[PDB]
Amino acid sequence: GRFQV
Amino acid sequence: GPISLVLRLRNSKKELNDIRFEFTPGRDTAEGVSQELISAGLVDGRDLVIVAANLQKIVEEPQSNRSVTFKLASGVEGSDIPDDGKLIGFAQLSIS
Repeated sequence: GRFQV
Repeated sequence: GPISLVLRLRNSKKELNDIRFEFTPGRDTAEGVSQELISAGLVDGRDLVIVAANLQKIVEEPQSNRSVTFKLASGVEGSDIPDDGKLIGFAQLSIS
């Protein structure tokens, strides 16, 4: 959930 | 904070990507978030120390440090010669 690539 | 950050680095296919993520001072740590990047398979485990150091740098003064570019331990000898220009064997953390 932390990261969006 | 919260601080909107971007980690820019090439994936395993050598494609440039911008990884967006938030960091909340007081709640998150540079080591913790670096470990999250690694466990997510977004950063090589060899790069824990350098990514944590540079994350700390950008988060402590997000007013000064708008961008930091740093070597990857994982890219030191890995078939392509490091090139900071080109973010080969380097990555970059920046404020969104």
